[PDB]
Amino acid sequence: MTSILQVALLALIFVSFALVVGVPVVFATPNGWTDNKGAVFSGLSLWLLLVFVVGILNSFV
Amino acid sequence: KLPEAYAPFAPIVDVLPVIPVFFILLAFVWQAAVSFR
Amino acid sequence: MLGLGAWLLVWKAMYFGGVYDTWAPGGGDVRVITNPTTNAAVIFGYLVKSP
Amino acid sequence: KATRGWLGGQGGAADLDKWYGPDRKLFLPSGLYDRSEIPEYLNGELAGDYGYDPLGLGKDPETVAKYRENELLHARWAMLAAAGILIPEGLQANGANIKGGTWFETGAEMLNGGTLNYFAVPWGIVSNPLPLFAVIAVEVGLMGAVEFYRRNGTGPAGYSPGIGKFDSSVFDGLDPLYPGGPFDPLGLADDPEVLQELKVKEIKNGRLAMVSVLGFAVQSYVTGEGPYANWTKHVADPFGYNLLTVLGAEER
Amino acid sequence: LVDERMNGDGTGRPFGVNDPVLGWVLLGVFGTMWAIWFIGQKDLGDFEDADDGLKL
Amino acid sequence: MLTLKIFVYTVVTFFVCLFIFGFLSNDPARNPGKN
Amino acid sequence: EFYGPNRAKWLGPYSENATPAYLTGEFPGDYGWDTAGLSADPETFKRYRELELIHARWAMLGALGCITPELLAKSGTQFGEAVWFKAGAQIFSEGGLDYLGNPSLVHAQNIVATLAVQVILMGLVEGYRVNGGPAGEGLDPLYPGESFDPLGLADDPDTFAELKVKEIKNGRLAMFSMFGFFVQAIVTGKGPIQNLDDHLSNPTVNNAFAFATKFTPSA
Amino acid sequence: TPDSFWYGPERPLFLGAFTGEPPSYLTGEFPGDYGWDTAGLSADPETFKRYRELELIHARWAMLGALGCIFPELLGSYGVPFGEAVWFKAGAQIFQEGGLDYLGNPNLVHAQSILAILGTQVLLMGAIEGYRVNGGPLGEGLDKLYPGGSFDPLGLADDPDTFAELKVKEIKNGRLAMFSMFGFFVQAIVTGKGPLQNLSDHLANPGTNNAFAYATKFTPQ
Ligand code: CHL
Ligand code: CHL
Ligand SMILES: CCCCCCCCCCCCCCCCCC(=O)OC[C@H](CO[C@@H]1O[C@H](CO[C@H]2O[C@H](CO)[C@H](O)[C@H](O)[C@H]2O)[C@H](O)[C@H](O)[C@H]1O)OC(=O)CCCCCCCCCCCCCCCCC
Ligand code: CLA
Ligand SMILES: CC1=C[C@H](O)CC(C)(C)[C@H]1/C=C/C(C)=C/C=C/C(C)=C/C=C/C=C(C)/C=C/C=C(C)/C=C/C1=C(C)C[C@H](O)CC1(C)C
Ligand SMILES: CC1=C(/C=C/C(C)=C/C=C/C(C)=C/C=C/C=C(C)/C=C/C=C(C)/C=C/C2=C(C)CCCC2(C)C)C(C)(C)CCC1
Ligand SMILES: CCCCCCCCCCCCO[C@H]1O[C@H](CO)[C@@H](O[C@H]2O[C@H](CO)[C@@H](O)[C@H](O)[C@H]2O)[C@H](O)[C@H]1O
Repeated sequence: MTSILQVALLALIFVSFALVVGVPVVFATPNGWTDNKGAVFSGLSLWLLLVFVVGILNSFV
Repeated sequence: KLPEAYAPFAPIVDVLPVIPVFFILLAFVWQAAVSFR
Repeated sequence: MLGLGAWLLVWKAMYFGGVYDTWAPGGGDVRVITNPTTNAAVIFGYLVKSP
Repeated sequence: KATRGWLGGQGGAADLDKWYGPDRKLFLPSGLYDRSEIPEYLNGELAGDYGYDPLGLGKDPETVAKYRENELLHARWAMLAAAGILIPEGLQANGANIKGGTWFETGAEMLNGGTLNYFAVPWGIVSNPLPLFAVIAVEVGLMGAVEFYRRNGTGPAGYSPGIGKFDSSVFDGLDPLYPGGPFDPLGLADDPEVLQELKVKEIKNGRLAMVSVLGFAVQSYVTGEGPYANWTKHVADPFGYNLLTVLGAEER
Repeated sequence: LVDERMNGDGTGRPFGVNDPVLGWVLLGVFGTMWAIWFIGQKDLGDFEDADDGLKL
Repeated sequence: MLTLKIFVYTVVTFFVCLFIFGFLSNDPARNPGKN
Repeated sequence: EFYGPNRAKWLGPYSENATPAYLTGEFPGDYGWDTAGLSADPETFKRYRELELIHARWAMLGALGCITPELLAKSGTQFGEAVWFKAGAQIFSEGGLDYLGNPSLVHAQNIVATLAVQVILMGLVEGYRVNGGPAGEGLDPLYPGESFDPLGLADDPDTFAELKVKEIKNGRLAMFSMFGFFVQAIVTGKGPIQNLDDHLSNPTVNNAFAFATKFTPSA
Repeated sequence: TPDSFWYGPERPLFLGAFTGEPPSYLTGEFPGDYGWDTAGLSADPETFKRYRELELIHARWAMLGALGCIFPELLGSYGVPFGEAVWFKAGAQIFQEGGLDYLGNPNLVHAQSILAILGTQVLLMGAIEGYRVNGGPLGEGLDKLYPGGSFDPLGLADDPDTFAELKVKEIKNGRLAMFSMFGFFVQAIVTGKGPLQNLSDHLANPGTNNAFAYATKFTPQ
């Protein structure tokens, strides 16, 4: 299946754009990494999940 | 070309090599934002 | 890490499909390098050779 | 007991400050998981405590200790399982006459003709003339007592099960999960601080085997081969024999 | 043939030696001057402990 | 020609070994700046 | 008996003036045999008892391991090379060194690998025997018994002193038999069980005097 | 004993850390004391003096011997026309037709009679081996092992800190050369070639030209 791979890869681009902007903002704000810790962990664990989804979906094409 | 399950993403790929030129420019923006301290 | 990285090239040439040999008989293609040259007079002969 | 160093000087249990207390290793490093976000019931009192409970399944140190009853048995069975799955497949693939060393078809290999072959390495190989009816009969009997010997707490008085002491008595005040009296023929439990460090090695070897036997069952269901066959074929051809070459194999 | 050559223009000899006396020139002159440096090493400082270089 | 080659290899290796063992003979301490 | 002055001797009854003074009978195997006087210094006599017992414990492992590959070959186990002075060369064989007969077993091919593994492993456990290691630190240099007597046989020190004599007398026989095996291989050229089988076949002719003219210098 | 790192109680020993306490008579006093007397052969402190003055003479002959066995085969590989460049065949040069030529040169020494060589050697060695025992022209009352004087013309034994250091270098160079000269003996008996030929044969293929090539060589029958 091809179309769910392209949706999952578009989603990988938006999540990566959320990390390329957001993660340096969360880091270098004062006391921002303690407050926004679980957001970035949910962002990284989604980003890492989306990479292994697209790689497994590439096997089905 | 790319594999055809990824060829719609080929517009993003043409922008990807020039990105480390923007990383040396970002060090000048960050130092301009702290006024070159 | 550089030593184990240099064994990645040896494992890929000896075991993991081989590498491209342009001097292969029959034209250049991918050749598993079954007999790599471990002779120290040949290996360290390049290093002391003139440039 | 006096424990000179394995290679050089003084050895034994150097520091248990990596495994117990506030200072100890965790499941995330200290810039991602500080010492205030550890749950209050996970303290440095159990071996292998990394502060790992994101799904709140632990409640208090008495519920954690009764799941520790479940964790350490699941550890010690999966460790015997992990050696019992790789080794007979490894011997059969290298030349032993096991006929069923692959783990997921050993049961159907011995159905009506019987005679599941057994390899007493290195003493050669022996046929096993026990029918499948007896294997169902002996196992439920011989191990239903042992799982009752851990409930009732009272072993048989006579010591005949491969004992290094021959102390024909019962011992009932022993620690659950750690009956170190008759179950230490080699000893290795006299110094309680190196015993507290060996039970860190016991649960980590256990948690490594529980993940691996889970890895056995999944990758045998997917690939259709045993884990020794998955191991020697991924080492033979890594990029061409992966998870990702196995999935989607029906198209080319 | 017509003249006399040394015949080592593209032969790839180790350090460009083809008479074995040339290798003993290399080891003799290195060995003579290693030995002068070694005997004269008592005037260079005994940098024996660990923090004993030109460091920063 | 071989007499010339032996002579040049004595000469060149004399000066190369002056170079190498000169920097091994405590060059970084030959500064005027004290520490 | 076996200790004190009123013990067994190396000449038996004709040994009352034969034994020296320092061989009292407080060490096992002391039948009073120091005819060349090598062990007169008690510091060296301490060293030679360590040299004797470690030689005894390597010869007992030797004399059992130079025999059981040749018995099982008479029972039908194929080894490649079952005779002990040919069993080293079977690692250069075409299938390597299978342990009894199974290629599912050790299946060693590289002699430099199994030697370098041995130098690392034996270099540690012979070092553990000297200074101490994981099984003990300050025990007897010849009789550790903490981890090396798991079955409790180093109890009752009266009968434990008997076990030291049973150790060395089994051990001295094995050393006398390993000196056998070496010479009965150089002279004969066949295995020691093969040396046993033809002396049991014909004791008259199949002895060591049938090979007495082997080492004659004929020039 | 000084604080010379090779002497006294905290000295390097022959099993490193696994050696334990050395024997009580090996107090770190004399050079090359790695505490290796496991046979107890030198427990007597008078035999231990004899074995010290027997080790070092063996060491000084084997250091000359190991240099003396490599050097005619090293030059023999480089075109010097020796009769036999190999060391264990170098005796038979007296038995060939032209005799024994030093450096393969016919108008150097040109020995023809082996009985003249041995008759000269017994007279000359017997004079100087006895000088090593007592007296002599180059020194009369000196040390038995380290006489100095005429046998230290460069003065390299003046500083006793340096002299106790160089005695450690002498015995370790000597024990290495005795252990290597024993290698010359065994690997000429076993292989049959020169030690520089055994080296270059090993360097051409170390996997096959090791000592296990000749492991079945002395097999009976
Ligand atoms: C901690 C590791 C360590 C180990 C294991 C050793 C071990 C040894 N050191 Mg020591 N050292 C070590 C640390 C250090 N040493 C030294 C300094 C020295 C010196 C100066 C010397 C030693 C020597 C020795 C040897 C002394 C006893 C002996 O000969 O063994 C006897 C037993 C063996 C050699 C085993 C045999 C090896 C092999 C497996 C057998 C091969 C089998 C053949 C195929 C059989 C032959 C077939 C037949 C038919 C011919 C031994 C190999 C001495 C030496 O080299 O003598 C040889 C020596 O002179 N060591 C230093 C610097 C302080 C160390 C630093 O830590
Ligand atoms: C350092 C002492 C010394 C040693 C080790 C040798 C060794 C040898 N000489 Mg020799 N020589 C020595 C001194 C002298 N030689 C000679 C004159 C000759 C002649 C004319 C000939 C020899 C030959 C030989 C070789 C016989 C071949 C052989 O037996 O193979 C087996 C042995 C080995 C391969 C080496 C093993 C050496 C040895 C067994 C161990 C060394 C320890 C000794 C037991 C110590 C003995 C020395 C004593 C006397 C102090 C043998 C390697 C013959 C030859 O070259 O044949 C090819 C020969 O024709 N020698 C003179 C002048 C008189 C010597 C003066 O001291
Ligand atoms: C075709 C072939 C072409 C030729 C081959 C080409 C390739 C060659 C590459 C070979 C590798 C070269 C690497 C050399 C590294 C040298 C580094 C160094 O600066 O090395 C420095 C060290 C210094 O060592 C230490 O030096 C110290 C100096 O002490 C002195 O000073 C001390 C206080 O400082 C004390 O006072 C003490 O008493 C006093 O002696 C101590 O003595 C220590 O014991 C000692 O370990 O040297 C050492 O470790 C040993 C150094 C290595 C050995 C050098 C051998 C040289 C050649 C010998 C053969 C010559 C042949 C002559 C032929 C004649 C006939 C023609
Ligand atoms: C050269 C690289 C390098 C080095 C020396 C360090 C060193 C350290 N890091 Mg940093 N880190 C690195 C790379 C590196 N890191 C990278 C690439 C990442 C992104 C994943 C991080 C993310 C990271 C975090 C988020 C934290 C640290 C922390 C730490 C500290 C120790 C805890 C630890 O093991 O890290 C944890 C990292 C891992 C467990 C990753 C697994 C590494 C294992 C060893 C496998 C390695 C595989 C292989 C050998 C390397 C890749 C091969 C090839 C691709 C090059 C230590 C100072 C902690 C710290 O400073 O606390 C205050 C901390 O909180 N690191
Ligand atoms: C310590 C100890 C301790 C414990 O306790 C006990 C024990 C073990 C017993 C001990 C040990 C010991 C040992 C090791 C020994 C060894 C030795 C040696 C080897 C020597 C050599 C030794 C050796 C030597 C001298 C040698 C020498 C040599 C020489 C001179 C040579 C000569 C020559 C030459 C030039 C050349 C020609 O062409 C020939 C010839 C003629 C040949
Ligand atoms: C992979 C990918 C991605 C990522 C990307 C990235 C990583 C990016 C980055 C980017 C960047 C990182 C950018 C940057 C930029 C910067 C800039 C653009 C700047 C400029 C500047 C200028 C122009 C100016 C300068 C100056 C100053 C200010 C001072 C000095 C002087 C001057 C004037 C020069 C994403 C997610 C999308 C997804 C898809 C794919
Ligand atoms: C910073 C870290 C960076 C690490 C990056 C590592 C990148 C390595 C890139 C190599 C990937 C090549 O992998 C590739 O190998 C084989 C060659 O086609 C393929 O596998 C298969 O393909 C071909 C036929 O289908 C055959 O010639 C191969 O024998 C077969 O194994 C794999 O399907 C493919 O995945």
